[PDB]
Amino acid sequence: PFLLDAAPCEPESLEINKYFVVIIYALVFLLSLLGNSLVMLVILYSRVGRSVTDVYLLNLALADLLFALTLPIWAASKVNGWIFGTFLCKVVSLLKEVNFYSGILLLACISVDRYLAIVHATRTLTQKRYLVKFICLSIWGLSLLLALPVLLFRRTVYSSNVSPACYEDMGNNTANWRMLLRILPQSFGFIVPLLIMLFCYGFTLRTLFKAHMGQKHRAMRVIFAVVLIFLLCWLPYNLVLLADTLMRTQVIQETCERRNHIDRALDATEILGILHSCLNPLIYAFIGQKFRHGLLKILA
Amino acid sequence: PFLLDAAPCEPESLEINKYFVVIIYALVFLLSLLGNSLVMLVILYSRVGRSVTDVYLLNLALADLLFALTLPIWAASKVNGWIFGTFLCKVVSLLKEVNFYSGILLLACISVDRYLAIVHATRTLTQKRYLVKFICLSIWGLSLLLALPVLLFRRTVYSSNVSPACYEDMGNNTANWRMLLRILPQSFGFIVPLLIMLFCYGFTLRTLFKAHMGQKHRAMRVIFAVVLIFLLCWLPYNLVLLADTLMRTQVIQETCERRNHIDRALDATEILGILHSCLNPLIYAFIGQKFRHGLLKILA
Amino acid sequence: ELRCVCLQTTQGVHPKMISNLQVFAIGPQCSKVEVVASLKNGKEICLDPEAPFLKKVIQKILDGG
Amino acid sequence: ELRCVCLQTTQGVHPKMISNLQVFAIGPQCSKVEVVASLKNGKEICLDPEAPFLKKVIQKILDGG
Amino acid sequence: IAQARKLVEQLKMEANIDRIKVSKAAADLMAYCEAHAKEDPLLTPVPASENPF
Amino acid sequence: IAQARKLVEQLKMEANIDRIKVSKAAADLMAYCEAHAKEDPLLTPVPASENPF
Amino acid sequence: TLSAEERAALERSKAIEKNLKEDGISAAKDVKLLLLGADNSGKSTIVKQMKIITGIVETHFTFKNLHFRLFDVGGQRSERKKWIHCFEDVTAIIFCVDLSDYNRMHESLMLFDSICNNKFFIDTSIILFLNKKDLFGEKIKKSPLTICFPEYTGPNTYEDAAAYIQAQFESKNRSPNKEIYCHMTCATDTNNAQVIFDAVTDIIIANNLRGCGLY
Amino acid sequence: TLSAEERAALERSKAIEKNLKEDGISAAKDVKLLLLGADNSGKSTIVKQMKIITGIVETHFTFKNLHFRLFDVGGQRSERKKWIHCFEDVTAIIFCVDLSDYNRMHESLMLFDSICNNKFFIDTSIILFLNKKDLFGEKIKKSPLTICFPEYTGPNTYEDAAAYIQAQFESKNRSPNKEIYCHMTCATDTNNAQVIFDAVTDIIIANNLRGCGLY
Amino acid sequence: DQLRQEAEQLKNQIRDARKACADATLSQITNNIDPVGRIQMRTRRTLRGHLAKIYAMHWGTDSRLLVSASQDGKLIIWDSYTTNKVHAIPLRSSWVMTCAYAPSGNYVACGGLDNICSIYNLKTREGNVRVSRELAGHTGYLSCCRFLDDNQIVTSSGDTTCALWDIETGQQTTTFTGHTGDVMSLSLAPDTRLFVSGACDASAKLWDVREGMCRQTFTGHESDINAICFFPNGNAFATGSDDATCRLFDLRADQELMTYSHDNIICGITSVSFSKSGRLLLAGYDDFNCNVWDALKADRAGVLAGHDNRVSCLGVTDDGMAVATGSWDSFLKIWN
Amino acid sequence: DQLRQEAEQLKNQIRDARKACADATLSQITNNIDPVGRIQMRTRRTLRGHLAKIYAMHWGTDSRLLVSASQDGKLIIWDSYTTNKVHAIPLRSSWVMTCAYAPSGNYVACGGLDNICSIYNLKTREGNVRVSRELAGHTGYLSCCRFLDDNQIVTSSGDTTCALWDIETGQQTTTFTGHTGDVMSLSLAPDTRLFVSGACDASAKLWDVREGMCRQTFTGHESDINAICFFPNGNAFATGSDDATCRLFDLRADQELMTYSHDNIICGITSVSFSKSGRLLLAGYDDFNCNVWDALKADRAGVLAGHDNRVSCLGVTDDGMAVATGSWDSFLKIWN
Repeated sequence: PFLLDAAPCEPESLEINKYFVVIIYALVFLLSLLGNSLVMLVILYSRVGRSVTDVYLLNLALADLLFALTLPIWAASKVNGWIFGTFLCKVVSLLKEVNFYSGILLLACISVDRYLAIVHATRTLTQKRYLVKFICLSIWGLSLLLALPVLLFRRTVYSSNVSPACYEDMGNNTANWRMLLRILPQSFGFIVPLLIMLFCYGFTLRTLFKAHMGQKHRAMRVIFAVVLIFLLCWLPYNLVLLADTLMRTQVIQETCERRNHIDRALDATEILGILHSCLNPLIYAFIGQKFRHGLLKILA
Repeated sequence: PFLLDAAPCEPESLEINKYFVVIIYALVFLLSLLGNSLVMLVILYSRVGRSVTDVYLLNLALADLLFALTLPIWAASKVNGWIFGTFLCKVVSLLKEVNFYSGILLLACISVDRYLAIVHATRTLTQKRYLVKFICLSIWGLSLLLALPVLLFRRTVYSSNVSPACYEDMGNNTANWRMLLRILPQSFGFIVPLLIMLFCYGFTLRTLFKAHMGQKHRAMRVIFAVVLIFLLCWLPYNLVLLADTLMRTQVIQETCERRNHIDRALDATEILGILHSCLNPLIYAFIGQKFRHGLLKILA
Repeated sequence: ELRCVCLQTTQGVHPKMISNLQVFAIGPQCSKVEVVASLKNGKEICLDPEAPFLKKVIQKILDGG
Repeated sequence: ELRCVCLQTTQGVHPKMISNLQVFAIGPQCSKVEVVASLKNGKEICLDPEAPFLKKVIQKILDGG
Repeated sequence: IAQARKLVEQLKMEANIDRIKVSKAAADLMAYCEAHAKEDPLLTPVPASENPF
Repeated sequence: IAQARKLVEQLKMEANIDRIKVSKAAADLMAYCEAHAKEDPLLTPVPASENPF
Repeated sequence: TLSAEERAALERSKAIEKNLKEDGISAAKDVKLLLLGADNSGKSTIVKQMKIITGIVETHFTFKNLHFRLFDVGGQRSERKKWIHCFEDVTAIIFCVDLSDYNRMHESLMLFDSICNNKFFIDTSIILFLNKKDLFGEKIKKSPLTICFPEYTGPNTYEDAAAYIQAQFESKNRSPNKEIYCHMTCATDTNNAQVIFDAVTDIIIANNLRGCGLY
Repeated sequence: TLSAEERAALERSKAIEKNLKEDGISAAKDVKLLLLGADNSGKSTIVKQMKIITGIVETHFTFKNLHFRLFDVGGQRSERKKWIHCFEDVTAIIFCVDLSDYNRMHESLMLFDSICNNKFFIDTSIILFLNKKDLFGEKIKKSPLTICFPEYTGPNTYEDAAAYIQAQFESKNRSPNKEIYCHMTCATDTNNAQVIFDAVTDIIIANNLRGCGLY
Repeated sequence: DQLRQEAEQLKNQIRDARKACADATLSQITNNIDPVGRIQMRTRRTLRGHLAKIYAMHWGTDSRLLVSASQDGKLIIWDSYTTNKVHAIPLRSSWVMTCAYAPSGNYVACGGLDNICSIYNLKTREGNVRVSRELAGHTGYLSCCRFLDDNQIVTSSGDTTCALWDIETGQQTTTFTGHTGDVMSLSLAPDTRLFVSGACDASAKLWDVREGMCRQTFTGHESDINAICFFPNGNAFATGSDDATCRLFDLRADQELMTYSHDNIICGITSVSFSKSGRLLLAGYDDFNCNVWDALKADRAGVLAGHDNRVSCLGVTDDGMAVATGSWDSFLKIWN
Repeated sequence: DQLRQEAEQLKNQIRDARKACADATLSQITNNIDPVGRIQMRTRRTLRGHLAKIYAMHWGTDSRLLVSASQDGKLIIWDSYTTNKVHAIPLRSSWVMTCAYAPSGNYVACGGLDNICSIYNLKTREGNVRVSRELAGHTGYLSCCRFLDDNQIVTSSGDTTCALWDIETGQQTTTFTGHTGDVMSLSLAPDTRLFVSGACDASAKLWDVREGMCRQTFTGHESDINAICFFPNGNAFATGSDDATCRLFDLRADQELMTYSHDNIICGITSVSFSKSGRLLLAGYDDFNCNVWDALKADRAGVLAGHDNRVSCLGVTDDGMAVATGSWDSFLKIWN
């Protein structure tokens, strides 16, 4: 009859995706741990040539290392749900979100440092890039401030259709509050850093195209690679999140097929974004001759 | 707290038992089909020596063959539940129950025939064993009569904890009506036939111990084997059924562990009883020289 | 992500066909109460929480005898 | 074999801890109505169908706003 | 001596028989089975309308 | 001709030196480092209560 | 059965069939036994309750609510192969042997060997009667049991000699599903009917056991 | 810092540190360049805006809000290996070559070869100045460019001869991360300061690129 | 001793003369006659009511009435069309081996191991069947009674002799001797003036009813002859023996014409009968099935089968419309 | 030409006489003295405030006040106990290569590539530090200024000569010649009557301050000598060269006693200093770390390390309580 129009939309999940997700998460854990540990070792073994970039890379590697350290519990939760308790849900979510925000903001600050060092090299503004310590401390504090909502408003949620989750419980109107809270990661995590990076790197490229240095081309390639990597890693997740927000807000018509598609896309894009902890050491640090030479020396 | 005393008893099932059950059911299907077809072929190929025992074995083999033919759908239902519809549930249950009752009653009638042929061999009562046709027809009619409740009061039942079933829907008080209906299989299916068989075979053995025939011992062994096979096949299922009835009637205290144990025992004893369609041709027919000689001749 | 279980709702169903009524209260999953009716046919429907029909249905089901 | 889902029953539970109420009506499964309450803790309880508590709980849950 | 006396007497009569070649006898038996062949309801099936059985 | 004249003169003075066997010189340097050995805060660590640094 | 006359003809046929079935019922309470043996061996004087009735001779004595019909085939003096198949359905074979006749003993053995291994009597049990114990007991003392059986080696006592004769007769069985019920009889024995009755009842059980499928 | 006198001593130290840091800030807006080259090669008359100030000679002309400090090391007449490491942190090296001197050309090449491949100056870019185009242009016609460079084979034109001299100087680079910015100058050239300014800005970008990790 | 030599030379003269008449075998002359194909015959009637083995059966002259004797001691007369029982005659002795039907339908002679040929009258004024005459004088079991007229019957016994009787007086008018074994069968010629008897000495010999003279003797079988029947023209006859072979002998040639042996046949023939045309030779065997032999080519033209036990008697109607078979399973079946 | 032969034979006489005095090496006589173990020295203070490479440093006579010159053009006087800056003297020329401290604490002479030895007065009545006298007369870069008194200073330059000055008048009282290369270092003997200067000709020669006479010359190094310092008793001295080797020469024996070369050392020595006892020979190297040598057994008795760039100056207090090191990373570190 016509009652088929009104029917529950059964949530769908598969075990093959579970197995694949576990494999990917474990591989990422191992790779990120290795890379971050190597970077920290190289930077800290010798105090000679401790420059601003070294400090920024140190903080970034620390953040990525903590993110990787938190990953495995997230993988187990994706496997069978949150059986580990409320306290661990709170702590792990706090640590993960803090490190994610810190990594993004440190990437933006690195872009700013490069802009100041190249475009304003001959000016007096480049003397303001010796404040790495205070800037990084402020970035960490701001990341901590922006992740309080996760610690305060998260707990274990037990449903019938689906396994338990480390979700948010803000009250009766939890859905809309969660939607609003989602604005912070998409503003202080995607848009602001992306705009800053684009501005700084574009002016940097404009200066570098006008110069006669032999090694300009490789710098251009590296900057383009960094921007493209950031986009590939983060843009899909935010686009899917925006689509979900619109679908909940009825701007886009809601249907079960769209729900399943968006859930799968969220999982895939979270997996894709998680790759930022493994590629940052290669893109930002290991592509420099100084780091490679230091590593080879340390292996002695 | 103390609320743990009041908690739902989660029904439990395992896929290993599913796989084992399917294998057993298929093997039994094949064996029963083969044996019954061979018996029917041997009996019907030659009309020479068409005796009473031949007629009884013919009807018995027909019943067992129909039971085996119905088995596979029952196995699939045990696998994933009744997805085949209400009509098939009704028809298959009717056929299965009819054939089960007919097999039991034919075993009892065979015992009666042997008692009449041996103990009352020299008397005038043995001339009443030439009524095989009417007796078998009455047995089939009675089996049909006793299985009407299954056809009338069965349908598909959809639950939440468990998959669909080909259960009974007699109304609001369905449980107690089902309990009462269970009396028929345990009275006209176990007790009455068992008592008749024991009486007849005991007096037969008493006569055979007093005689000087050389082949008395093998007859004693065959009779004991028949009785033991019947007991092993049917007694456990009825004992488990009686235990379930008592547990529902609160004579035995009810607990989740007992429920799970009884469900597993029901499954196992149904499997064990289903073996009567494969062993009857060996016990009753193939152990006779005449049948083996006829089979060897037919293979020509 | 947790989501509501009932996208569209129905107000008309014969009580005699109802076997289960599952009520989800307001919480993280959804912002509105939602009642799911599982019928003897094996299908599922989403009833209107605010309709008069639900209350009468529940009262009847709890007073079978 | 189908069996009842609630062997023993409880009459006292704080409404604020209740997340789901599943009502099984009289049928082949059981001869008595049975209401199962799933709490936020992740546990399950079997309430008394005939107690006054159930009706008030249901009315409250359907009138959250 | 008085038992086999009649035996040779019987053989004396059995030897004086006007015999006929089997070639002629075979043809004579063939002619009869061919002549009275249309009146055999067994060699050739009778029509169902003329079958008392 | 006027540059290396002073060179040989310097070598004349450098050759007339009352030299001493290295065996005696080695012992003399050994005695000094052993005599003034209790007053070396570097060879033997100074107590923490008498350490200005 | 359309015409009025043909309706009564069908009624006549059905009335005939009722008596045919009724006579068959009355013909199932009788036991058909076959009498065999050499001449002057007591084959006509087994049971003193004779109630007899050249060719075939019948005897229809009854015992324990059971009718025993004894058919004596002696006197035919023809080839047995042509009419012995008429008695293919007899319940048992009664064989009479005279122990005092040392010359007909070999003749009796030939009769037993032929009958026991006959194709029609391959499953009919044999009730063998050894007659005249007293005459044999007196005869052996005067003449030892060696002129008739040169292969005898055991003691010349009555127990071993009589058992030796019994062993020879059962050595000709050579078949399964057949049992030979022996018994030693004398002239002044009245319980010959009892011996036949228990053997016949024992034979019926064996045939019933095979039919029931127990064996 | 417990006693009253020691509290003021700590205040004196902190006041000294403020001026030390302040002077360092004012010492970051200046570019430190090194002047090298043979005698009479124009190494003292590159820019007509001199504003100078035996030993070390400084020149502190400014251009485009940037302070350029030129250090002339000529006149020391000592071993360069002992004091050339003081200028290890100079931004660039300014080398002056006189094209009209065919006898000091080989002497200039030895100076360029030693300075370019020095261990302290392995990464300092060199701004090479080729002076007196007009004098070289008139000199080549009178005497071809073969007495100084016997290996020359190309045309005796000014363009090929001047470029041939430039190739020899850059053939001594033999190192990466170092760029030689050449320019042809004459006596009546006023834009020498502009040429130095763009080269210094170009050198800073290369060092900044390496520091930022882009290259 | 001298007469023994005379006996031997007479046999040699017969054998040489018999062999000289043979020019071509029967199967060699009719090699151009087309085969009769497959004679598929279907059971039309099943006559039940006997409760013992059936040993004999004879057809009525009108091809509608049958008679059958059994070990149960009952003599039943069947209506072969509607399967009705016309008469049921209880015998004195249950051991009946042969049973005949009169050519006029008035009487029925039916006897056996009792050495007596009992003759029953059917058309009596009292409405019942009575024993008109009991013929005695045979010292052996009786077989193959055959009516000549209403007052003349030929019988065969195990005394190695056959007899010609007079029913009115009851005395043995003629006795035919010459066999050296039990005589198992006889058949009357269509011209009712000659008959042939098959005995256990593996020889069948032609006898004259008027003179009582053994006109000719026929040999060739390896075992005892069990059945015999004339060719429809009364110039040849076919025999069935325990040798599992059937043979066709010619009265004029005094020599067998052809044999009807098949390699798959083991058991001997019980009954022999001919069709109305003289082309299909039906024979009953001990392996529970009857075979139809093309009497001119010795080819098996179909098999009747159907019976559960040994087929003991065969019968073909006078008009040739049907074939009746009886067996030890107490059933008569009518084929067409 | 004749004098050249005279020069050669004089060298042969010196070499033969020098070799005849050698009976046993220093490392062969003190082979029974127990080793000093491991001298683990920990950084107690870190003096920061310089914004350029540190090229020189001198200890105050009271072992509490320091002085350090850098490329930034600043002259800082440190309180070595509380790490306070007592004075900050801005120099005229930023190219300073040496910098000395007066034995009385009243003056400070500190000069470099400007060919001028500038002397500053600390105890002035106006409260500031003024340039008391600027000594001129050297045509090469200046190195290793050393105060004799408050009115007498010895200086070394790249003119292959050293000079003795009078601060009051400002005239060069005595000039010491004889070197054939830039003179890189000098050290004053404890008895303030003799001094030794190490030059770039791989030779260090002992000079008399009163007579201006080269009393003796010492050879053996393969490269230029970079640093020099007396044994505490003023009877021996140790040199550091670019040859990555340190050597100990005896004034009385005129022959080197032992060498302080290690196979793992590649870069040359920058500074040389002795302990108060004359047992630990501290030397600064170009590979950013200082090594402590047991001056009697040539055994590495620990390594200071810690610095990030080349260690350019060493200093041991008069009481021997601490060791100060300066490097090109603009940091002074005090060890104990």
